[PDB]
Amino acid sequence: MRTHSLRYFRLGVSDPIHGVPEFISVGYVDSHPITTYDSVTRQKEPRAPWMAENLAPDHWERYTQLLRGWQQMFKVELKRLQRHYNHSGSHTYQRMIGCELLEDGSTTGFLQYAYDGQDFLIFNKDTLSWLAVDNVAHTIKQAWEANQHELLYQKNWLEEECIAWLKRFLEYGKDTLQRTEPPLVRVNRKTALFCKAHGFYPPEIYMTWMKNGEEIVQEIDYGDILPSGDGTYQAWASIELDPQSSNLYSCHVEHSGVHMVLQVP
Amino acid sequence: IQRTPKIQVYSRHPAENGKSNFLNCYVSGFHPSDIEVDLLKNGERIEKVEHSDLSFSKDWSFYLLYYTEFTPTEKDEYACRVNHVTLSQPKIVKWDR
Amino acid sequence: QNIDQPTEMTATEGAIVQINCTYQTSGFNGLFWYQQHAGEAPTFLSYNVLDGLEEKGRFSSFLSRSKGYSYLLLKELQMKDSASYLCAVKDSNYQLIWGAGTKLIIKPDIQNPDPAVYQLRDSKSSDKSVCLFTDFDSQTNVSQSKDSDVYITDKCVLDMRSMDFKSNSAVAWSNKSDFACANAFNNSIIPEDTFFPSPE
Amino acid sequence: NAGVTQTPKFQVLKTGQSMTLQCAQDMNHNSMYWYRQDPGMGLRLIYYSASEGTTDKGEVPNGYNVSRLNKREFSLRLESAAPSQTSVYFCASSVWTGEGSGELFFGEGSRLTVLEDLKNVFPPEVAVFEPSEAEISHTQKATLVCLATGFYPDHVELSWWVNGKEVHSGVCTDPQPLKEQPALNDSRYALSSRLRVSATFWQNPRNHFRCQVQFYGLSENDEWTQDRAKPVTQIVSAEAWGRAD
Ligand code: NA
Repeated sequence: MRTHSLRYFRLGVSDPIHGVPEFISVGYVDSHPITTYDSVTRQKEPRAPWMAENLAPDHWERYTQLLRGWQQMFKVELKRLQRHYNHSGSHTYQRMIGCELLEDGSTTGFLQYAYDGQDFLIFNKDTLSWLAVDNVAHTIKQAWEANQHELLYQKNWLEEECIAWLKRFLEYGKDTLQRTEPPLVRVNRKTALFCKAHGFYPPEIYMTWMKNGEEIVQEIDYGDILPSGDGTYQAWASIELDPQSSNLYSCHVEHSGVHMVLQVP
Repeated sequence: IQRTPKIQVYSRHPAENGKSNFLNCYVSGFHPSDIEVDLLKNGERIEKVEHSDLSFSKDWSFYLLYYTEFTPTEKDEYACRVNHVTLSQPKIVKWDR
Repeated sequence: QNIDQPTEMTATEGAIVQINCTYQTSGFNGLFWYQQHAGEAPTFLSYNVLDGLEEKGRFSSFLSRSKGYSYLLLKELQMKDSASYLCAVKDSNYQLIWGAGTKLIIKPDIQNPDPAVYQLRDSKSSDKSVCLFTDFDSQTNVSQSKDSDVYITDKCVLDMRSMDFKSNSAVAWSNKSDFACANAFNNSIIPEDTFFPSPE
Repeated sequence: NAGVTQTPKFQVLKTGQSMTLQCAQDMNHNSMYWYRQDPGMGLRLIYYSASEGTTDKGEVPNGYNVSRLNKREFSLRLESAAPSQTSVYFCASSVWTGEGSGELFFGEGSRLTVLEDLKNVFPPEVAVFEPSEAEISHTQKATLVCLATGFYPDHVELSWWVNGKEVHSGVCTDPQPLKEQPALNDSRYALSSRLRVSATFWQNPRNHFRCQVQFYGLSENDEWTQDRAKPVTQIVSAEAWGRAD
């Protein structure tokens, strides 16, 4: 396969508004929401059909209960953080955890927490220790590091249990996740050269411009990879054209094992 | 830190006048998650607008895709109107074809 | 899901014993050992999640996830370690699956065996006579009675800490008029040098 | 620092009765459980409560139900008691569910026994038997013995009481009861016990030994129609005095 990843995100808000939840949790295979839960519905529900079709209600019943507990754990941690920061008002607590299974079989794992959208605590599954970005986070580091067993716990889950899930989820959405739709690439004038690409999945694509065989990475203006809405993405990458001297420009596009070159005349 | 939204208005396919298409407004990189997005048709808010659920980013920002099914014409001017705590008044980004 | 540990294990005081726990599970999130004395509540012993060996005092727990198997190791056995040791595995969805337990049974080190069968004074408020097999070495086993109106209990280990002293003992009673101490434990294999004191 | 407190320690029940067991934890935990322990089986969850505000079924929930009264209290109810529901039931508590190394703190236990009739319940017959003279001569110490016999169910706590204060040193009480009729499915049990003192301690005529047995049986509500005395909860002692000669 290509490089796949599994992620769970948790979001907590201190004093939300009327409609806003206080707790949200979403899971992602690669770039696909697969599971969702919030403090309103109070239910973990699938977000990909191929998730619903292969995970039985037992699975969703068990994890509904677990997030309810986690929702309250996440509120408790937030209250604690915000008291140590001496912060009034509404504030944001974020958690992300997951793993990647690279093409050559090697794997990675990560776990980190955020406060008001900044880094707070970044786990190191190899030295088995937390990294604190300040002294509120230093306090939580020593509390968590004192319970050596819960660190060995997170290591095993990141390196074996996260990956074990990811493999299972890949077979569940094999048709979705392992398909390859190559991109349609053109060139347009706007005086700049625009190399536009659309209609492709997976969303990992490199698009550069080259002058006569040498790249110009500081002169390239890169576009962002945007969702189209039908399952595919589209991106672009421009360069400014020299009015005083001609030049052999050539757009290059790498994607899912195939590299293409568009020479402009 | 409050990160202000990045808005981008684009079409699902290369738009040829007359042919049905989809207008996309993809808001991303913002924090906190409170946000109100509207698609405009010549200055008025479109009725039936669909959108994805709030998504998360590795860098702790959020992103949303608001879309609508339409048929692009030469007369019509489309845009996206985003409000946020990081903006004094709604921001407008017109669809530049 | 399935966990297996052996039903009971017998070892000798001051020795070493190894309690195995194999398991096949849907995922794996950690292994626990629980101690439960007879009649009492289980308490937490150990927790293993990565491979290798974990010492905690004179107890040690080990784990090989690859072979899917943990063992509990007790060094320099004492009598107070005679309990059940339950093994527990946390599966992929964090469900504890419990094995049946292992009844650990310690033989005390009897220094000076003095096996005898004494007749105990009758109680004016009961119609039973009562024999007491006592002070035998831990290598002796006490057999269930074969007659339906005689009752033999299984041996029991007694410690008078005021004299640092340990002894084994079984008790046999009956109200049948044929019953005697000389004949109470014949269904059992008793030491040759057992002391039978002359009756009155 | 009480830990996990569950009640009752013992109960006898007639087929079809209602029954509610109590459990509290003073440890400010969030996850509470109800297990049942049976011979030959590993512990089995009945119901659980991951957090104050949720509950869910476990492995064997049929014929039970629960209610998370608050953050400290988690109660088990038996709608229509049944002979298959005879077991020991443990309450348990942990700080969180889903945490991988979070262990379980257990309560004392509840020993429940659902019976068909109640006409099989029996208190114990206690009796103390004094040391052998042969023994004291040969070992210079003294072993008394206490036989609690003919009781049903196995709801008994035997304790020695020399000179009025309880004692545990030199005691050995059987860890499991003896069925008096090994064939019968509903046999009565017999429990033996030893106290072994020094020969000098026994030969003081002013030392007084008492073997007491606490039995858990019926309460005032339990209808009784038999000829013999109704077998309520009771304590049934027997004593013995030091013999100098
Ligand atoms: Na039920």
